[PDB]
Amino acid sequence: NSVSVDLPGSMKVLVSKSSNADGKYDLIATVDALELSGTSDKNNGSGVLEGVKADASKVKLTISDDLGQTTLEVFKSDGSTLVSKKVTSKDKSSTYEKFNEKGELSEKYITRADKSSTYEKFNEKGELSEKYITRADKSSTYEKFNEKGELSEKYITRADKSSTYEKFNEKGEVSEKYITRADGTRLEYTGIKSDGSGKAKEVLKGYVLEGTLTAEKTTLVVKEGTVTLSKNISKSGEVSVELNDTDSSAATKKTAAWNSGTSTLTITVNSKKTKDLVFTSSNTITVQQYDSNGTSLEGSAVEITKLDEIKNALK
Repeated sequence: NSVSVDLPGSMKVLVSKSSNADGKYDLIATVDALELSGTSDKNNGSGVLEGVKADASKVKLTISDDLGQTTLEVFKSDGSTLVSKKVTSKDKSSTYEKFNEKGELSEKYITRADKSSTYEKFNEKGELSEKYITRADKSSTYEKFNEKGELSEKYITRADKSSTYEKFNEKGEVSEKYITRADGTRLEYTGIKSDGSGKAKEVLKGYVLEGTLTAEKTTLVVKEGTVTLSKNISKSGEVSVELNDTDSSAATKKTAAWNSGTSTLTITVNSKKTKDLVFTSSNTITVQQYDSNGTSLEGSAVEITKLDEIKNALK
């Protein structure tokens, strides 16, 4: 009786071989497990098919004359208030719209053939409330707008899966910023003031370092007894480390020297080197002891896995 015709979106339509009682051809398709039917002046698979869901929603499939596009609309039982609309082309691009109870646009998804995409959400006044743009390389930007139409949050994801999240205040200033590195470690800046100062945390494998942000740098601080270890991160991401001890006894006071070339802090007590702390390219810290003479490293460097081990190194 029928001939199967391939359509966009992997859809198929069955068409009658020869026109019915009038000059019309019969059409049947199943879309999302609902069987739709209609008739057409034409013989190629094009035309309009309709069905009704179990909840009385009306479904209308329009296949373009040249078979290059399908439009699938879902309406309320009135047959005219839109619930959703999906348009799909032979090149695999599509647009999908969702509507509110009044049949006004509430969400729109555009998917391109190269897999880039856009998503927009609109509020009850039809104003943009969210926008999410994804590029062909899978990087993306997601913005949320408040009721004043101003940017409230922004999340940027890069192709290498690093990302930045920013919250904005009523002055349009960044009030919080979370940076995830490509290795999964994180910087968290909170309570950021108009001078660009705020609280800072660095979230590492096994421990979190805490400190402050100023225009000049991020400074993360670990204290143990009278010793303060400070890890500085410059605006371009350069790490330097310093140590200060208020101990006044030659027997026990720590001092330290930083070698930028080897990213190593060498600690000395009573004119003898005691240990090297290496701040590695993997965002880890290793510790290695010197011999009793204070001149040669012994054993192997050991990776720090908890904050108490950093404090132990400072004792």
